[PDB]
Amino acid sequence: PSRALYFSGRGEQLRLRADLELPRDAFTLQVWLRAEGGQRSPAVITGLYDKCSYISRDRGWVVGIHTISDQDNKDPRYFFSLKTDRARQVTTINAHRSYLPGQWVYLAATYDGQFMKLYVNGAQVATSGEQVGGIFSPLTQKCKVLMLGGSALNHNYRGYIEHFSLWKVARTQREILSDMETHGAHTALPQLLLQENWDNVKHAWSPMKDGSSPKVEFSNAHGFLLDTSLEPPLCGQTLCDNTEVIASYNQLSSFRQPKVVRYRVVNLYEDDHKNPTVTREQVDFQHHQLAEAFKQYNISWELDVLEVSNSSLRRRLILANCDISKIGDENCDPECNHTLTGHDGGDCRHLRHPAFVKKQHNGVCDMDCNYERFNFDGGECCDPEITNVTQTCFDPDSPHRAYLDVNELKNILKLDGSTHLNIFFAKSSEEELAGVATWPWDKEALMHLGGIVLNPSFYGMPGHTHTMIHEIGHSLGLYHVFRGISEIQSCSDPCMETEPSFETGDLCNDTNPAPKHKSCGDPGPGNDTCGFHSFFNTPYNNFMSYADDDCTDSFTPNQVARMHCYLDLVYQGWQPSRKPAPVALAPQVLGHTTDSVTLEWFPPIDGHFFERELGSACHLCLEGRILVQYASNASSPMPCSPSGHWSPREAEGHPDVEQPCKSSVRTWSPNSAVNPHTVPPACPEPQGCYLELEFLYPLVPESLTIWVTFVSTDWDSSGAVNDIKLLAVSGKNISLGPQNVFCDVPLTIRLWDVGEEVYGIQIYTLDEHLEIDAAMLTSTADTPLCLQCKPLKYKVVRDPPLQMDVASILHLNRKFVDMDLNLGSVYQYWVITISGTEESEPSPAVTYIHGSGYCGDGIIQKDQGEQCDDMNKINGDGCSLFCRQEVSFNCIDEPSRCYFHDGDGVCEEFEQKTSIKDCGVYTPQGFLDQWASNASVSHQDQQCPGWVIIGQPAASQVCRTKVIDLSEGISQHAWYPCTISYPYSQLAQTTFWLRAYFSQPMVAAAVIVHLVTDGTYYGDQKQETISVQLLDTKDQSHDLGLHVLSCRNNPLIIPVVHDLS
Amino acid sequence: NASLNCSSSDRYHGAQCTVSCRTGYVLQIRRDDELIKSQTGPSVTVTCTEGKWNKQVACEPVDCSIPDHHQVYAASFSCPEGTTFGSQCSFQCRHPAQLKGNNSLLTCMEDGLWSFPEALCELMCLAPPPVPNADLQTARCRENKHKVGSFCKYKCKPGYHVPGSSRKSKKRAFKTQCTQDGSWQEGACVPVTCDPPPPKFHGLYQCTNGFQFNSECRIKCLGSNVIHCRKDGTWNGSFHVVPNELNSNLKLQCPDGYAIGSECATSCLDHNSESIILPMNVTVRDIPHWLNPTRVERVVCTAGLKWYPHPALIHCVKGCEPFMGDNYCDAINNRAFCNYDGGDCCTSTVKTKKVTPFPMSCDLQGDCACRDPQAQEH
Amino acid sequence: TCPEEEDTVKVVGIPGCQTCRYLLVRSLQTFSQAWFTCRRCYRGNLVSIHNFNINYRIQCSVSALNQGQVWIGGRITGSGRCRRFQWVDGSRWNFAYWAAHQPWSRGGHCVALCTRGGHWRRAHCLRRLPFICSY
Repeated sequence: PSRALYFSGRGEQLRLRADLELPRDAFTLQVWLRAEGGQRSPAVITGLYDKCSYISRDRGWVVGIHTISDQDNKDPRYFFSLKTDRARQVTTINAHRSYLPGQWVYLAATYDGQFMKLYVNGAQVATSGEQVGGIFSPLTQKCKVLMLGGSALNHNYRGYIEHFSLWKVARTQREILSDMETHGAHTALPQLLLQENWDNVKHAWSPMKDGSSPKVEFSNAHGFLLDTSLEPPLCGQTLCDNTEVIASYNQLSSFRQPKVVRYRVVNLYEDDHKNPTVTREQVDFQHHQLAEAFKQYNISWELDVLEVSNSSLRRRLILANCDISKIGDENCDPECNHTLTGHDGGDCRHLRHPAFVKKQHNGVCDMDCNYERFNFDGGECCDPEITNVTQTCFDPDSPHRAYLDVNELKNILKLDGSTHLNIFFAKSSEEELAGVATWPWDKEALMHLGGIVLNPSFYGMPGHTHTMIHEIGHSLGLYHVFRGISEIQSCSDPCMETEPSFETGDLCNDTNPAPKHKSCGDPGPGNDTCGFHSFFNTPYNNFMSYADDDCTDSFTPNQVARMHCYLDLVYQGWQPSRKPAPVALAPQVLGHTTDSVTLEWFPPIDGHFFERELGSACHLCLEGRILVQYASNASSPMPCSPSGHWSPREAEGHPDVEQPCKSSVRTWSPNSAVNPHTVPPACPEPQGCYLELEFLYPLVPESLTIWVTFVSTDWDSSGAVNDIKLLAVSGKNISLGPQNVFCDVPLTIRLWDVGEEVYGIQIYTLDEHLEIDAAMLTSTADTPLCLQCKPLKYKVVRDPPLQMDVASILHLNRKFVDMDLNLGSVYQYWVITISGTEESEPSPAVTYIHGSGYCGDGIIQKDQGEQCDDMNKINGDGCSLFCRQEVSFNCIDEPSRCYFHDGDGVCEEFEQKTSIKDCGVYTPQGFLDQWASNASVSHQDQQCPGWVIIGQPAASQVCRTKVIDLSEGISQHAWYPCTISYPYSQLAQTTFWLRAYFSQPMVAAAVIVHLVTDGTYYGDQKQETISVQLLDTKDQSHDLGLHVLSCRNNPLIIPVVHDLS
Repeated sequence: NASLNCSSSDRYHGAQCTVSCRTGYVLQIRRDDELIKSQTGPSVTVTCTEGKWNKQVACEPVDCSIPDHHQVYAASFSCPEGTTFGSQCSFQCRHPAQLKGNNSLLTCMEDGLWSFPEALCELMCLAPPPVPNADLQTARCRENKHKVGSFCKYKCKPGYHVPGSSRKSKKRAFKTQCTQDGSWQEGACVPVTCDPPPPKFHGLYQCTNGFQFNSECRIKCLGSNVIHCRKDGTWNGSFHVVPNELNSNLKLQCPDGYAIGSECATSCLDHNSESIILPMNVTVRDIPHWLNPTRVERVVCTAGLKWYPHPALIHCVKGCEPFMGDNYCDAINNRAFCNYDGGDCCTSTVKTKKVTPFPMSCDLQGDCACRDPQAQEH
Repeated sequence: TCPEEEDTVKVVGIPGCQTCRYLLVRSLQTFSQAWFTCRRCYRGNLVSIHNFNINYRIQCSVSALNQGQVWIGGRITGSGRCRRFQWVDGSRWNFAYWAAHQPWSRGGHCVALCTRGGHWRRAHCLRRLPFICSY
C-alpha cells in the first residue's frame, strides 16, 4: 500500500544521496505531512543546506514549522524560507493560520527564479518576490545537501511524511492541485527529479550516524472525500452555532417536533419533613406557567420533585452569586448581604470602624464583635458550645459556618444531572437576577455540578413568573439580547453586532441590537453604546432581555430553533423518547457519471456513530471502533500539607478555555491548591510537580493529547513538561521524554508498542505557572469496549419512488450510489437515521438534476449562488463544501483555484476598500488625501518621539485593545503619552492634545485619524473618546465632536458638516 | 534608458505618455520637494498640466552593493568601472588562500546582485605554531595541508595544565581548531600555581618561577628551605625557621599577644568595609570589577618578626552590602568582589528570570549590567 | 523621629473601603524603621491589602514615584518548608496579588508593592523605600 515515515523528536533524520542532482534555478517541493502538536520551535521538515564552509551560512531553502512571535512562541505556522548565494538576506514566508496538529497537510513550496510561493492544501497562502536568480552555482553543487526531518543543529520534526516529491521546475497551482488529486508516480516525466514512496528507504536516503532511521508505517492519508467537521463561528461555541446547521433548523419544520424534557425541582427539608423550601402551590403554579409558556414552542416539560431530608443543610443560607473569599475582602459586595452572611462580615455596614483592633475574648458571642475587624470575637461566635453554629458563625476559614455556596451544595447532594434538568434554590441579596445557569457547551451540563439556580423568594410570584423561562433559555443555549452591545469587552469586539446576523451578538437574525434596560419600550440616548445613539425595533418583549416579567412574553423563532437544536445536540439523555437524532445537513453530491451519481452525508447532529446503550461505553466510540475518552479522575499532591492529594475538578473534562494562551480558572496549576497565606513551595529539581490524571476505561492506547493552555513567557529552560509517565494496570510505569509544548495548539503524543492497558498518566513539570486544561486518550483501531456496541444505519429516500430492493437495504456506511436515474429527471434525496427499528427525522433534501450542474461539479454556476466551485469537498482550501468562498481568499479560475489575497504583494481593485495593507487608505475619486507634517504633541519624552505622525500611517501595524502597557513596538510607528501612564492619569485628571499641521491649507471634507490602539485598559470597561477640532488659517476652532475608538474603524472618518450659507 | 509611447499623436493640453524603463534600471519618480518611493510596475503614465510636466521621471542604473567580504570570502576587490549595471569587478584571493577557477571576475546584474563567482578562494590551514611544554598527538596535523574546522590535539606535560583547572580533575590535554582565517585556536600549557607555601614563612623566599610548577624556592640564611614541586603538586618538605601603620578603620585583636607564630584577628571599624591586600598598581577607588582581591582573615607573624599581611598594606575598602541573592541587581555589588551581586544582574542566573535594577534610573547596559562571564549572555 | 509634612500624601476615595484612608510617605526607610516610625507617629500599622480596589488605588497613588517599590505590611513568619505570610497588624491573609515566580524564589523576607503594575515582590527588609501606612 502507501507507506509513511514517522519522524520523532529524538533525532531521527535522513539525507539525500549524492547521485540525484539538486536543482539550481527553479524547484518545487511537494510533501504530504501530518504534524504533531508539540514541536521544537524552528522545526525543519525539509532543508537544502551547504556543508562547504561555515561562512555565510543558512543559505538555501528550508520548509518547516516555526512560530510567528519568536519571543513568545504563540502562533506556529508552516514556513518556507529561502536565501540564495547572491542575496544578502533570507526571506521567510508563512501560512495564514496556525497549523492543524493532527491532519494531513499537502505542503508545496515552489520557486521560479523570481517568485517564491507556498501552497497549503493546494491553496496559495504566501508569495514573495525578494529572492531573485538561481539558488547556487554549478561549481558549488557538490557540497549541497538535502536533509529530511532535521538540520545540522538537530531541528527535528515529529510527525508523518507520506509522499516526498522534488521537481526541477516550478509548477503552477493547477499542476499542484493535479498532483494532489493524482497521488501516483510522477517518474515518467523528465522534469521530476525525485518522487518518493517509502517502500525502500535505504535506496535514495541515508540516515545519519547518530540518529536512527525513522520507522515506516501504513498511513491511509486519503481516507475521506467529505470533511465531516464543521467549525462554529468566532462568537459561537458548538456545532449548533454554525450557520449552515442552524439554517436547516430554521427552514424545516420537521426538526421542531414536540419533545418531552424531564426536569427536577429539589426542595430542602429537615429531618422531620415538615418545612419545605418551596411550597407545593408555587411548585404547581410554576409548572403550569412553564407548560403554558413552552406549549407554543413545541417543548414539553415533565416535572419531578425530589425531597431531601437533611436538617444541617436546611439551616444554612445558600448563596447563589456570592463567593466565600469575598466575605473577608473589605470591598463591599451587594450579593453577600444577609443575616447569616453578617453583612459581608460588616464590610457593607458603615458602623464597622476602619481600624483593626483585636479585642479580648471573654464569654458569650457579641453581634458587634462578630465582624471582620473585630476578628469574629476571637472565634467565640463559631464555637458550638457558646451558641448555635448555623446562626452565629461568620468566619469563612472555619469548617462549619452559617452560609454555603451552591457549588458546595451540589457536591453534598450529588444529584445525577445527566437525566433531569436539576433546579436549585439559593438567596441573592442583590435580587436583580437569578443564579448562574450552566450553558449546554459547558463541561458540567451533564455532570452533577450543572443545573439552574433560582431564588425561592420570587418563585411562582405573579410579578416574577418569567424568571424560570429566562433561566431555562439560558440553559438551552440562548444568550441575552443585549449581548452584542452591553456584554462585550470593548468597542473593538468582533461579536458587537452592528447589524442582525447569525454570527454576531446573540446569534439570532430576528433580534435587533439593543442595550440593557428595564423599560418595556425603545430607549432613547445612551452613553453605554459606542457609536449607536438610538435603537429601533428593540426586542423589549423578549424573554432574554432585562425587561420586567409582565413585559417579557415572546420568543423569536430563531431562539426556538436554537433551543430545539441544543436539545437534539447535547440533551439526548433528558428526553424519554429514544428517537435518534437527524442528519442536520443535506446530503452532498460527491460526483456524477453518465449512468450514476454518488452521495455522501454528514453524521447525525448527536455526534454519535453507535447506538444508545445506557450501561456501556458506546457514546465514547468514534466512526471506527476506536475509543476517545477524557481524564475522569484527577489527583495532584497538595504542596504544603504532606500527602494532602487535592483533587482538581478542573482539568478533567473536555477542554473549555476561551483565550488559549492566557491564565484561566478552568485549568490546573501547581500553585493553585495552596491558601493565599501559605508560601507556595517550588517544585523539586529532578522530577517536578506532577498531575496524575486517571481515565475511566483502561485500554490499549495509541494517542494522548494534553491541552497545555498557559506556559511561562520568560522560560530559560528547554521543555516545560519534564516527562509524562503512563501508568499501566500491571504496575509498570512507561516513561516518555521531555515534551515540547505550544501555547495554542494541544500537545499530541503518538504511543508506540504500549501493549499493556493504561488507566492514567502522570504529567511532570518544572514550571510553576504551567496550566493543563484537559487530557484525552485515543485507543487503537479495535477496542473491546466498542465491539459490544452496534452502529447506526442510514436509509436513503428519494422523492421519486425508488426500487424496493434499493430502498430496503440499510447502509452501514455513509455512501450511496444508484444507477436508476433518467437523464432529464430531477430527484430530491434525503437520509433517515435508523438505530434499531425506530427512525429519525428526515434530513434536508438535496435537489439534483442529472443534466445540469451542482456544488461539486467543478464548474462555477452563479445561478445556484456558487461563488467558487472546486471538486474538493474539503474545508481546508479556499472553497467550502457549500461552494462559498472562505474568509480572505479569492478564487479565479473556472475550476476554482484560490489564493490568499489579504496579505499579498499586489493590490487589486476589489480589495482597495477592505485592505489597508496591500493598498493605501481608500480615497474616493472626487477626493484627495493629505497627511500631516511637523506635528506637535502635548507630552514629549526621549522614548516617545512625537514626530512619527508625519506622513503615511502605520498600515502594517495591527490595532491593539485591552492592553496594559503600550511599550512593545508601537513607539516607533505612532505616538502615545510616554510620561503619563494609565494609573497616574487615573489619579490626576489631565487632557492630552495632538496638534497636526499641513503643508497646503485646503478645505476639510473629512478628517482621517488612523489609530493602532483603542486606549482601553484591560481592567477598565469604559470606552475612550477622541475630540477633533479643525483649526483655520485665521486661528479659529471648529468642533467635530466626540467619537469612540474601535479597531474595526481603523481609519476613523470624521465627516465635516459645513453649512452652505 | 526607457521606452516612451504616447497613445495620442497630437500633443495638446491633456495628452499623456507612458514611459517604461528597460532592464537593469531603477525608477525615481519625484516631484518638487517630494521624494516618493519607486513604483513596482515598470510603466508610469505622465500627463502635462498647464504646459509643464507635473513630475520628474528618471531611471538610474541599479546600484549593486560594494562587494562585501560575505559575497566572496578571503578576497580583495578591485572594481575600476564602478558598481553600476553592466560593470565588472575583479577579486584576488588572500595570501593564505589559493585561487582556483577559470575566471575571477564578478558582474553586476539586472536584478541588483553580483553574478556567481567562477573562482573559489580555497583556504588551507598550514602547520600550527609550536607550544612550549606540549606535544602534538595527531600525525596528520604535522602536515601542511588540513581541513578547515577540524581539531588538533595537543597534550601538555604532567604538572602543566590549562589555568582554572580543578584539583580533583587535572586535565592535561587540549585541542585547537583551525579557524576560518588560516590561524588556530590559541592555547598555552601554563599552570598558575604548583602549591601555595604557608603564610608563616612568606616574604624571604626566592624561586625560579615563583609559585609555578617545578619552581625551586629557596630562603636565604639541620635541613634547609629548599623544596621541589612534584608531579602530584606537593612539595618534598616544608619551610622552617606594635603595628602602628594601620588603615583608617583597621583594628587588630591578638588572642595570644605578639608572640612568634601567633595569629591575630583583623577587622574594619566601619560595618560596610572589608580588609584586603591591595597591589601597588591598584588604587582604592579604581579597583577593577573583574578582579577578586584577597580578603584578610588573620595577621600571622613570620620568621623575620614581621607581618605577612602588613597592616599598612591592608586596605579597608567599601565592603559588599548584604543585598546578595535577593533577585535584585545592585550597582555597588556588580563585581567579582561581591560575586556580581550573587549573579542577580544577569537574566540567565537570577531566580525570577528578569533583571531588575533596584533604583528605577540606572544604566541597564552600563553600571547595572551583567558582567558575569559564566552567564549565557557573555 | 517623625517624618516631614511635605512628603506625606493622603489617599482616600476608594470604591471599596471608603472609610479607610491611607498615607503614602516618600521617606526612604527600611521595614522596621518605617514600621516603628508610623507606629509611634501615627496610630496604626502598615497597610494590609484585602481586596483588589485597594491595591489598584494604591498602585494609582504610587505610580508617580521615582522609586520602584513601596512598603506594605506583609511579612513571612515561619521556617521549614511551608511558611506563612501575615500582616503586621494581625489581620488574616486572604488576598494575594503576586508577580511572576515571586513567592517561591526566596529573596528577602519582607513584602513590597511594585509601582509599575501593582504586583507584589518579595524584598529585603533593610531596603530604604517609600512606605504606606494607615490610621
